[PDB]
Amino acid sequence: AHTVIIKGTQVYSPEKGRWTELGALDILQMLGRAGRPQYDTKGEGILITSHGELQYYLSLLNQQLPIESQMVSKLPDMLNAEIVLGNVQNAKDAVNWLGYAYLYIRMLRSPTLYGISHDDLKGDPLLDQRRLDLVHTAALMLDKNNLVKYDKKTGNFQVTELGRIASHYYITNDTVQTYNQLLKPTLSEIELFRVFSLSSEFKNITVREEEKLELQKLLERVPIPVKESIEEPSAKINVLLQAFISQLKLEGFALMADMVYVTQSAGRLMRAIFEIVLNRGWAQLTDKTLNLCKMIDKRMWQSMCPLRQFRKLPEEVVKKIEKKNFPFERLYDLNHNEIGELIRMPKMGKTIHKYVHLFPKLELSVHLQPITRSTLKVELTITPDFQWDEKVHGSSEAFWILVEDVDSEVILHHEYFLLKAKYAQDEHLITFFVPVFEPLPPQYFIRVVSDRWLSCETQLPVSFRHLILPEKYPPPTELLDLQPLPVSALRNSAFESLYQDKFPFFNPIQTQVFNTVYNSDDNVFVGAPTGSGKTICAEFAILRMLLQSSEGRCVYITPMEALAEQVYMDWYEKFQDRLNKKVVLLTGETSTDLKLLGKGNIIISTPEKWDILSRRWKQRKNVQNINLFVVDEVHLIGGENGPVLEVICSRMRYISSQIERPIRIVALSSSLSNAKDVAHWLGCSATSTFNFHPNVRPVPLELHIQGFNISHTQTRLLSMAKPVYHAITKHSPKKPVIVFVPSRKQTRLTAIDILTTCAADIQRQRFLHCTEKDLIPYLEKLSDSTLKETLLNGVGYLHEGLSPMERRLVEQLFSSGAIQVVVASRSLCWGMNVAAHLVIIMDTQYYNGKIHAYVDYPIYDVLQMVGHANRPLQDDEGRCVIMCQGSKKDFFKKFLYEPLPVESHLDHCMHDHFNAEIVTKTIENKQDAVDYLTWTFLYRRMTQNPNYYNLQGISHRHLSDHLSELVEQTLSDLEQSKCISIEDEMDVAPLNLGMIAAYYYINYTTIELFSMSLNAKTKVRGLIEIISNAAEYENIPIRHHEDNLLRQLAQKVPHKLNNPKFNDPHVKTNLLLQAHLSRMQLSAELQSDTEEILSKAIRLIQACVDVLSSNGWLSPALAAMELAQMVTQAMWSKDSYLKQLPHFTSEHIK
Amino acid sequence: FSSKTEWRVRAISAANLHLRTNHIYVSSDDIKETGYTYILPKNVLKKFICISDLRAQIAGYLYGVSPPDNPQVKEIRCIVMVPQWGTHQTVHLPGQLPQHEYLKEMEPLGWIHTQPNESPQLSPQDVTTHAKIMADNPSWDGEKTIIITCSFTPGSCTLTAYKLTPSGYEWGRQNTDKGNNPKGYLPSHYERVQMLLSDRFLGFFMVPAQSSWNYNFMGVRHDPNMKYELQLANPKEFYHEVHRPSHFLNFALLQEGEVYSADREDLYA
Amino acid sequence: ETDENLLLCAPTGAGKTNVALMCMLREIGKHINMDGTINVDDFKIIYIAPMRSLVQEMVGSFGKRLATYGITVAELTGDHQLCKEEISATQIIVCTPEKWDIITRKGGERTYTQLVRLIILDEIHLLHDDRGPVLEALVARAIRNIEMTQEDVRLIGLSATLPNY
Amino acid sequence: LKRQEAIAQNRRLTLEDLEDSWDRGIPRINTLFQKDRHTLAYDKGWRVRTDFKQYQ
Amino acid sequence: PRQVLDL
Amino acid sequence: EAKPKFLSKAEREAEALKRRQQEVEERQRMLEEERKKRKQFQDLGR
Repeated sequence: AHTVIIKGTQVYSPEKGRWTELGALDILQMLGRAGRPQYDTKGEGILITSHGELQYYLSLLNQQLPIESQMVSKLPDMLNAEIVLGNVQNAKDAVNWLGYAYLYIRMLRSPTLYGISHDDLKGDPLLDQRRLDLVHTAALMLDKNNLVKYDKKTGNFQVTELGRIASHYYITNDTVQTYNQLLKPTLSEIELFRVFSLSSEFKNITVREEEKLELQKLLERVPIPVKESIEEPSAKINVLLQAFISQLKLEGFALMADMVYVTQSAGRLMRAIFEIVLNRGWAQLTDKTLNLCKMIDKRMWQSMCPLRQFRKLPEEVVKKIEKKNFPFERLYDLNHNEIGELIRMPKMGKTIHKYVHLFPKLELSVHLQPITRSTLKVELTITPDFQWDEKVHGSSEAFWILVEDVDSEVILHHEYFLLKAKYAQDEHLITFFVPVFEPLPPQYFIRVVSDRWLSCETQLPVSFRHLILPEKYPPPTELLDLQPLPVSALRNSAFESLYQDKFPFFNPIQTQVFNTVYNSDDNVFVGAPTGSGKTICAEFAILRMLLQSSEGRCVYITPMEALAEQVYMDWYEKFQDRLNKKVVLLTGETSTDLKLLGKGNIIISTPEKWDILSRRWKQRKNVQNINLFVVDEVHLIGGENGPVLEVICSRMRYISSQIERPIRIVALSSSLSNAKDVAHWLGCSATSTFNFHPNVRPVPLELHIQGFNISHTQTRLLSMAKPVYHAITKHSPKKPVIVFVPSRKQTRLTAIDILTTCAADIQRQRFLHCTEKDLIPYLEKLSDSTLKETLLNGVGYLHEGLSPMERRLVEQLFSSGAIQVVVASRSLCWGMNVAAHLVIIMDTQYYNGKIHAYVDYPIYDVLQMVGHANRPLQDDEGRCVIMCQGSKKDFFKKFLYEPLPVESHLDHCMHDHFNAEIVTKTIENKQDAVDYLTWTFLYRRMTQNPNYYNLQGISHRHLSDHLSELVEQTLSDLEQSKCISIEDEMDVAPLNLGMIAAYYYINYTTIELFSMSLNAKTKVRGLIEIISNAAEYENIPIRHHEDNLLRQLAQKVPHKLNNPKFNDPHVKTNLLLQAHLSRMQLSAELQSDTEEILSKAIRLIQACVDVLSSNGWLSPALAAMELAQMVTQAMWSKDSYLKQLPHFTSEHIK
Repeated sequence: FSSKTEWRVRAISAANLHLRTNHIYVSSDDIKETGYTYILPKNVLKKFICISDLRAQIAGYLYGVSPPDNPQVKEIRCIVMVPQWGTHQTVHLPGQLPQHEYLKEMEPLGWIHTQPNESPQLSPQDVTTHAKIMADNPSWDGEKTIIITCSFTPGSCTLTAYKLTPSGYEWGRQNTDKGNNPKGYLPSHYERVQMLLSDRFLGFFMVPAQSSWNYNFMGVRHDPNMKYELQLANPKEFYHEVHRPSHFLNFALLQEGEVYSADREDLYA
Repeated sequence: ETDENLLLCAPTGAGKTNVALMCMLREIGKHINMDGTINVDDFKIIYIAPMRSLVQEMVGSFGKRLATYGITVAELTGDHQLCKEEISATQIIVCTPEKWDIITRKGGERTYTQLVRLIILDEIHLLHDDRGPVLEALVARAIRNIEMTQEDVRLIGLSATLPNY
Repeated sequence: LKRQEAIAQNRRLTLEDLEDSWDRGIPRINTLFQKDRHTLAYDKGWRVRTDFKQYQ
Repeated sequence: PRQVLDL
Repeated sequence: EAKPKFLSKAEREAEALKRRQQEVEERQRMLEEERKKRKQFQDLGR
C-alpha cells in the first residue's frame, strides 16, 4: 500500500507474559509494504509508538540497529543439541562449535557489549578462555539439570536420556530438571497437568487480576481438577490447557494469548514428558502422557467420540453419537443402515460407516514361545483392520507397541511400529523378547496404541495360565584351576610336532576337556564361547581316532561352508602335511563325495553335504564305518539350516546304535544353557558334557551395548557412523577394529564414514600403522578403486561383492597390522580368517525384502561377530561394541552373557527328512516315524520347553499325541504331494516322487509343483519358470533398491514374465537364470545371488528330467536335458552351438 | 452429593490413593481358626485401592483357587470389577454374576469392597448384599465366600473379611430394610476369617468389555438386571476420563471460536 | 555463476526472494538431464524463513515459479514422521528456523544431509531476535558439518540493511 | 500431602485445615501454629540440653 | 583454568 | 511310557472326546456336591 501506519507498536507476547514492543522482523516486514512497486512512486510509513521507543524504530529502519547475537540466553540448549547429536564430545569440541556461532564473532568484534573487558581480549586474542568458560558454564547448567554427564576432570560430555528428549522436543534445561524431579510413576491425570504447568517455558506466565474472574468460570468447568489456587500461575496454565482441549470459548485477549502459547508449547512439552515416562518404563504414566499429547494435538478429550479426529464429519452428528453413550467399538459390527438407525441419522449413516472403517484399528495376534525360564519370545502379528486413506492417514501411520506386566505399571518392551501406506492390509510380524520374573504374572498386556490417533488402541492380554516355562538350566561346568597342560601331555611325538611352536601350554578349556576327549572314548559335548579353542578339542578327538587305528574316518560337520573351508585349510596343513592323514573337504557332488569319504581320514563337510551321503547310509558303507563324528557349532541347530544339522546328528546317533560299533560323537558349540538336552541327544554323559560359561574364555570379553532410540533404519545407520569412530577411539585407538555392517552397500559407506570422522579431526591417516611404500604391492592388485582410497587411509572394507583375491589381500593387510579398521558385511562374520581387538556391531538388523520388514540378526550370527574380537596372545582382553536399536538392547543383554538357549526347529522342515527316511526304509510305518523322531533334538527339547513346540505338557500322552500329530501332518503332506503312499493308514511306502525328491536333495514342495506343473507339451521357455518356482529359491536375498534393477532386467531377457512382482524371490531367480543364459552384464550384488541360484540349478534340472522320465514324456525330457547343458554353458537354446567356446562374441556368429 | 466441586476434591484425594498401598493392616482377631484361609496378593489389592474412592464404595468380585495339597487355604487369584455404582455405605452390584472362561478354572471366593472409614463390625448392607448373592447364585458357597472390607483408615488401609454364618445368610436373604440398622441384625450373622497378603504370587483383574466398571457418575445407565461381558484387562481409576463422560462431553462446541484469538505461529510444529 | 556463500543485505521489499530463486536456480541447474528436464532426486534446497505465514506464502511462490522444472516445494509441518516423509519427497523445503533445527536435532534430515547443498536463511536479521539462537545453532551446525564432513553447503543469507553486516 | 497441595494453592494451612489432626503427631500438629515457631526452628539440640538441665 | 561465569 | 506310541488322528480325537467327557462329568459331580453343600449350609440356619 502507498501509506502504511503501524498503530501502537505493542504486542502482548505470551512468552514474556507482558505487552512488549514489536520485533525488528515484524517492523521491517510491516514497513516493507509501504509503497506499491507498480503505481506508487514514493511510500509512506507511519510508525506510532512511545516516545522512549522512537530511537529503536529509527535505528532499525535507518541501518543503525546492530545485529547482536542472543546465544547467551539459550547457550545450554544449543550445547545440549550439539552434545545429543554427537557434534561435540568434550569441552574442546564445544569450544570449537562455539567458535562457529555468531556469539563468538560478535564477542571478538565487540567484547565490551558481551561482558569481556579489553584486558581479557589482550590476554586472549583467539577468545579461547571465554569459549571454555561459556562451555563450562553451559555444561554446569546441563550437568546440574541432569541433561549431560560432564566431568570437570577431562571435560568430556556424556549424552543422557533427558538430554536427548530435551534436545528432540526443544525443552529447556530447567523444564527437563522439573520433569525429572516431579515425574513419578504414580502421577495421576490431575498431577500430569500440574507437572506440565510447572515447565520453564511458562516461567514468565503470570495470572493477571483482570482475567481472574474469567479463570474462575474456566476452573469450575475444566474436567481435570486442579490442586492449585486460581491466584497461582500453575493453575492458570493447567486451566488454559484444559480449556483449549475442552474447546471452551475464552473472552480475554491476554487469556487467549496465554492459552495459544501454552497449547503451542504443550505439544512439544507433552511429547517430551511422554518420552521421558516411556523411557523410564512407566506404563500408567505413558498411557496418560500419550493420551494427553493426542488430546492437545486433536483438541478433544479422550472420552469424546473418535469421529472428532476426522474434521470432515458434521458436529451435530458427532454430538448425537456422544449423546447416545455407546461403546466406540460397537459401531464396527453395525452396517451402514444400522449405524444410521442407531444414531437416528439415516442420511449420515453411510458417511459414519465410511468414517468408522477409516479409523485406525489393528487386530493383534500373540504367538508366545518361552526361550528361557526368564525370557519369553513374543511374536506379535499386527493385521490392519481399517481401510487405508491417504487424505486421513497420510504416507504412514505411527503406532507404539507397549508390553506391560499384570499391574500395567512397568513397560517390559516398548517399540515404535510404523505402518506404511504401501504395507497396508497385510500382517506385520513383530518379534521381541519380554522378561519373566520369578513371580510369574497371570498375563502380560500388549497395548498397540496410535501415536497421533486418539481412542485408537488395541489391547491384547498375553495370558500365561497355560504357559509352561522351561526349567531352570543347570549351572555351566566350572573351569577347574588345573595346571596348564603342556605339549608333553599328548602321547604321540608326531602329534606334538604340530603344536610345539604354536603354544607351549593349552588353554584352560582344552586342559579340562583334553582328558575326556583324548584320554576317553565316550561322547563329549564341549560348550565354550567362540574363541576358546573348540577346534583343538576336535583335533584331540581326531588324534584319539587316529591313535586307535591309522585308518580311521573322522567326520567334521560345520554349519557354514566358509567354516569348513577355514577348517579344511587348517586341517590340511596340520592333519595332512605333518601327519600324512587324508583330510578332504566335502563338495556338493555326491558322485565325488563317496570317493572323498572312502579315501579321506578327516571328512570336513556342511550339514547339506553330509545329509545327501547320510540319507543312504545303509548302502554306503563309508558313512556307517566312521570312527569319529565331530559336530562343530552345535548351537547353530536353533537357526536357519539347523534342522539338517539336527537330522544329520540324529542320523549319526541312530547309525552308531546299530552298526555294532558306536560312532564317537564330539559335539562342539557355543556355551549353551540347555546343554543337558544336547548331551542327552548326542549320548554325552554328565561328566563328558563340558558346557562352560561365556565369561570363561581365555581372553576376557568386554561387551558394551549402545542403544539407539531411532525407529528408522537409515537414520539409525547414519547416526551410528559417528559412534563407530567414537567407540574405536575409546575402546582401541591402536588396536585392530572390525566393524560389522548390515549389508554389502553399508560397508563402503561405513568405511568412508569412519575416514570422514577421522579426517574431521587432525588425526588423518591414523588407522594406517604402516607406510604407503609397503601398500603399493597390495593396493595394485585390487579392482575396487574406492577400496584403495579407503585402504590408503588405513580403513578397509569387506563385502560379498569383493573378489576372493581382494578379500584375501584385505585380510592379510589387517592380520599383519598394516590397517586398523576393517568394515566387514554381516554375511562375512563366519568367513573371516582374522581377529581384531575391538569388534563393532552397528545396526544389528537386516532389511528383508520378502516381508518388507527389518528383521533382527540371529543370535548365532551375533555370537560369531562377538567371537571375532578375540586375540589370544596379542591382546589381554577383547572389546565388543554392539550398536543396535533400543528396542533390541534388552535382547542382546540377555542372550550375550548368559548361555544361549538352543531350540530345534525341525517341526517346520521335517518333510524332507521324513521323505528321505521313508525312501531309505528307516520309517516304514507311522510308529517308525514317531520312533525316528524320538532320536532327534526336537523330542529332547519337547520335554524341557513344551511351550515352544505348541505343547501343553511333558506327559507321555501329550508328547505321544504331539509326535503323532506331527508325524500324521508331515506324512499327510507327503501323501498329498504324491511323494509317499500310505496303506491301511499306518504303513508308509516311498513313491516315485519321493525317491526323486530324496535322491537329488530337493524339497518336497518343489517336486509336488514339478509333477503338477510339468505337462507333456512343456518347453524351455516355460521350463525356466517351473525351475525358478522351486522351493529352493525361496531363500534368495531380497534387499532395498533391488526391485528397480530387476525391472530393467525384465525388459531385456529373452522370455517375458506374466504378472512379475519385484518382491517375489521366484521372479528374481527366473530373471537371473535368463541373464546367466544370455551372458548379460549384471551388478556385483546380482551376480552373487546368481552363483547361489546356479549351485542348486543343476539338481533341479536333473529332477525335472527324472520327473519327465517317469511320466513318459520324451519331448519334455529332451528340453530338460538341453536346459541342463545350456545352464552350465551359459548359452541359450535359440542361439547357435558355438557360444559355449570361450572368447566368442556375436561377430563370430554373424 | 454436591456434584459441583465435591468430586473435584474427592478426585484430588483419590489421586493419592497409592500412598495407602504401603500402609496396609489386616485385622488379625476374632478368627475362628476352623475355616478357610485367604491369600490376597498385594498387586491386585494395590490396584483395587488405587482405583477406589475414599467416599464412594467400589466392589470387585473375588475369584481364586486353592494351592495344591492345601485345600484349607484359598489363594485369591482374580478381582472382577463389574459395572457398579456405590454410596458411602453400600454397593449396588448388578444381578448378573461374572461369567467368563478365565473364571471357570477358579471358584468364586467372595467380593472385596472399600469402606470410607474403619468399622469393627460387618455392615448390614454388606451382609444383606452377600446373602442376596447367595440366594441368587448357587455357585457361591457360604463356607468359602467372604466379604473383604478394605476400610479407608486415614493414611492407610485396614482389611477385614467376614464369612456369612447360615443364620446370617438366612437373615440377609429375608432382609429388605436397606437402612444402617435393620431389624433382626446381630453380630452372629458373620464371622471374621483369616486373611493374609502375599508377594509370592500375582493375581489379575477382569474389567467389562463394552464399558467400564465405575457407574457412579452416570448411574442412570446402571441397572440391576443389566448384562455385561468381561475382559482380561486392568481397571481404570475411579475418576478416570471414561468414568465421568458428563464432565468431558457436555461442553458446548467451539462455534465462532478462534476468530478473535491471538496470532502466534507454531514455529516448532 | 559462482557457488560461494552470499550475504545480501538489502531493504525489505527490494526483491530478496528473487535472489534466493537465482540461488535455487543455480542448484536446480546443476541437475539438467539433457534428455529430460531435471533430476530432483539428487539435490535438496532448504529455505529458512522467520515466520510460518511467510513460509506458507513462499511455498506457493516457489511452487509457481518452479512449476516448469517439476520441483516439489512443500512446508515442513506435522510430526517427525511427516517431516521426514516431506523432506524425502520434496526438493525445495521451506520451513522456520525452529522447524529445521527440530528436524536436525531429532535426526529426520540425516539421510538427506548429503543431498542438501543450498540453504537460504531468509530474514538474516533474526539473529538479533529472541529466536537468533536457533539460527546461530543451525548456521554453526551447517558450517561445522561442512568443515567436518567436507560436504560443501551453499549458505545464502538474506537480511535487512542493519549494522554488523 | 496437605502442605504440598496448599503450596499449589499458594495459601497457608489454616485452623480449619488439619482440625481433624489437632492433638496428633509426636511433634504435635499444634506446633505449626505457635508464634515463636520460626525462632524455635533455630533452637537446635534442645533435648540434650533438657537432659543436662538436671545438672545445673 | 575454567571459570564459571554468570550466564 | 518311555517310548511315545503313535496315535492315529481318529484315535487321538476319540481320546480327546473321552477326556472332555470325563472333565464334564467331573464338573457335573462338583456342581452336585456344591449344591448339596449349599443345601446343608442353608438348612443349618433355617
